[PDB]
Amino acid sequence: MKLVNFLKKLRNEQVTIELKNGTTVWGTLQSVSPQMNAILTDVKLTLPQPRLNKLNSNGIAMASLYLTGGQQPTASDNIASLQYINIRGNTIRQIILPDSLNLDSLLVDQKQLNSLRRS
Amino acid sequence: IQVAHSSRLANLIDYKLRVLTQDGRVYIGQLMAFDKHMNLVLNECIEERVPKTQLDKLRPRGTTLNIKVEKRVLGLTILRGEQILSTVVEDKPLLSKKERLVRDKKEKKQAQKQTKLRKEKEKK
Amino acid sequence: GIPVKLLNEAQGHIVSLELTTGATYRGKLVESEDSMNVQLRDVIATEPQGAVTHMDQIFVRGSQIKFIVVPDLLKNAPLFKKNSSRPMPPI
Amino acid sequence: SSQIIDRPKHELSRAELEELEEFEFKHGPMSLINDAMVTRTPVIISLRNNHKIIARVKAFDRHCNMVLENVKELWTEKKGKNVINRERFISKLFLRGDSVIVVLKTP
Amino acid sequence: MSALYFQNLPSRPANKENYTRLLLKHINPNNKYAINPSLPLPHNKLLLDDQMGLLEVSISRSSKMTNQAFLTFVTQEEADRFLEKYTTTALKVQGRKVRMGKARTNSLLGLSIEMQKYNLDIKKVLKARKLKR
Amino acid sequence: VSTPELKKYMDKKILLNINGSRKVAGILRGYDIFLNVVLDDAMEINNNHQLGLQTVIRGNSIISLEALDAI
RNA sequence: AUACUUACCUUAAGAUAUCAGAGGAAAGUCCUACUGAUCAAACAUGCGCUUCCAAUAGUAGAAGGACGUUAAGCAUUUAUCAUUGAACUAUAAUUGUUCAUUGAAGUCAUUGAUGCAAACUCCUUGGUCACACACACAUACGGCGCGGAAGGCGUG
RNA sequence: UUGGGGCCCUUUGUUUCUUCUGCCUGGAGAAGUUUGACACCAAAUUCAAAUUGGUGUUAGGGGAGCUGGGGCCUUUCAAAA
RNA sequence: ACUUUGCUCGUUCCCGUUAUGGGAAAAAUUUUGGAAGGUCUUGGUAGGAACGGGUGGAUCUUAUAAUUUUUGAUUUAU
RNA sequence: UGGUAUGUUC
Repeated sequence: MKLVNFLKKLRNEQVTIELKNGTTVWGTLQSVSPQMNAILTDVKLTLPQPRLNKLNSNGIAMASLYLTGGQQPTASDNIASLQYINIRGNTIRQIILPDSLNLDSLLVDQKQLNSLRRS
Repeated sequence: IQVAHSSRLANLIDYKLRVLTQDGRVYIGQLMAFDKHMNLVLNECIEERVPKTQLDKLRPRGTTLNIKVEKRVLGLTILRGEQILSTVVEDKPLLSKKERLVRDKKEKKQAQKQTKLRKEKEKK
Repeated sequence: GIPVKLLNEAQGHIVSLELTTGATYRGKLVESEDSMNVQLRDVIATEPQGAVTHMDQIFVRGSQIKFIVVPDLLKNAPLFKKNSSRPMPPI
Repeated sequence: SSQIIDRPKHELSRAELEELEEFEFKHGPMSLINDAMVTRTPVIISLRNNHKIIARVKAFDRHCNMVLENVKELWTEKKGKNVINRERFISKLFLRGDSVIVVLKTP
Repeated sequence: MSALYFQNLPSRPANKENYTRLLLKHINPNNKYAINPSLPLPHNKLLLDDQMGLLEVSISRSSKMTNQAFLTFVTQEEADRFLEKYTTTALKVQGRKVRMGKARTNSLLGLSIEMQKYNLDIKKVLKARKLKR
Repeated sequence: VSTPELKKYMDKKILLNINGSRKVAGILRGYDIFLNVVLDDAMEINNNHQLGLQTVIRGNSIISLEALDAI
């Protein structure tokens, strides 16, 4: 069992990848590499403010969003809408999956089932 | 600019990338090569960073924000993959896809001729 | 892979590398490794808050490197060629 | 059994590798997560960014990455005197394994 | 309600939303709409597109009339005041100067403003069916 | 994998920055393939207090290792 | 070029789309110029598909730069630490202030740095194509000239 | 074949496919086109030539045949009604 | 569902008769598949097939979650 | 059954 082979099965679905910065990437997912290198397409990077007034946020990730090139210049919040982002795998903390997909079809490892039938 | 939906980092050779690193710095340059560890080689990449003084203009509240960005110029650098965080595409290649095809067929011809020559020369 | 081999092309030429601490170093590249350990010679060293000194040699562990800047002619190196044909290797 | 555990993994055959993975998940430290996968009891997982999730494990993995359903994330945020408890409900979630610190099986 | 007529505009912008916003920048730079891209433009069917009187633009792709366009304004007077803004100095969009004059026929949206100041639509649609003949 | 190329730095005085702040200077006696290094008569440069007769440093924590001698 | 002399080497394994069905060498294996379904690649080929393609009826303009000038622009802010002696204020071991002496380090800059803003000059880039100098439009606008660039989707 | 009009020549090594002849009162002439030719780089013999080792170039447009694909039309055949 | 039976309706033809029944079949129409021909367009024009190996390179799996890249010390924290 | 490298001889 490697859950990366689970995650490769998704391949056309709106996910939200929450990275270790705090930045969250919402978008249609294309392929996933065997090191969890997500490639999303129609993405909407955003950085959630912490709802308490005095607390700032990540400052480095503010710089990273502006420097992507996609921040809307009139925009109030840190959002950056950009076609084609590519994400190196060690950055992903968690991936918010869609509500609709059935886990009990997808989590069946074909290779584990293959060996277990064979042996 | 629109990028093909099934375009992996092997397709995007000679496009102009926008690589983002962990310390908040953006590297912009023509992509030359990549590797298993995802460490790029960028041809005319120019580093940019947001200074700590300009940074509080990014914080959520004029209409458009204006950020003076400290940029250094470096050329033919190799990045290290450990630092890379995400890459975005900025500009298409110089040559068109058709014209790129023409160049590749030409180069295959010339290379095959040269190794045919080197073989027949080592025979005599 | 190609980037590590490009670093091997640059031996004996002035390279500039910035470490992950923030320091910058510019000097001749004497030796480099497959792990990216580099040894610079006659090196001008800029510390993160900006002080510059001169070092005779330095060995940096390649894990600490952010980037390396090699000479600009090496874009014409032959390892970047896509269409290339080999002479049928011997026994 | 014990001999495959003690031997270095570069020597072991492919079937021995698959056998060792089943053995370490059945009789091991990650066996805890496995029991909560099968007995369908919630677990409390404490992450590296100081968030605590309460969830049920739908599948888990060698690196302790786990697919979770009915995820509830709890966190607190503080500046000076001020502190706020924030909580969020997510239906289905993938969790990469490197963030986890401790996983507790709820009685 | 009087629509101005413009000749000698550039015919390569293509998309109407892009064409209206670029024109409207060359009309009144640092407009509200022109300096915020990805705002919706108002569609005002029988919300001023721009203050100081500008109500809609109306272009077509019909190969008879490429470069010509029609700006309709709020009232009869702003139509004459707009010519006053030029003050005998020609406005230029891109590299070409735009000759402009009040139209030989008032705009349809202008007729809707004056009539409110549907039988007309019946007449126009019957005109269209007669021109389809 | 491959041992680092420090055969020329043996038995010479050397200054290396442990982590990002500490700076330790000693005589290099041995090295490993992780760039562990053991140097005799170390001192921690700031007054600077000596460490001990024989120290090893985990090369995870070494950044750079310039040599304060001939080579 | 030959030849001879040495010196340094002479290796991680495995695999080549998936699922189901028929056949051949009760469990599984292997195979089938076998057969379905899915996937992926190439090549043709289309969509009233979507975006973009620069004055000459003129001396322009668009996109991106400048590691360009005005420019010492305009407004703020920075330039060591320890020891000893002397005067000095003082609630005071002398905390404050000034002058000299020994030692220790010390990126250059102060015409700098940082904040703000404007004018000007110049570089690269492009169909500077063809037919037109035209009264349109509510179902809002014949998207009914030839190409090119880039994607989306479909078929073979 | 000759003349006239328009536009272009920065084609800057004056058409840039190569060589050779050649040009502004002109847009031209000869030979050649891939196991080949041509241009250029580096050396050392003690100038040049010689060779060995290298990097490139061999193009753009139109036509006839031959052939892959689509759209539309005709005929003929089969099953769906 | 198959087989026999008369009745009612019916695309086309014939007959008993034009009440209606009997018999025949798409031979008239359409859609689907294929062959040939015409027209218009768009692309190619010097290599291609088959066999082969102590042949190169991509992708994938496993060593590999244990200091040198991807299974967390850069949300500045108490 | 090899490769690269080195220098000598002709």
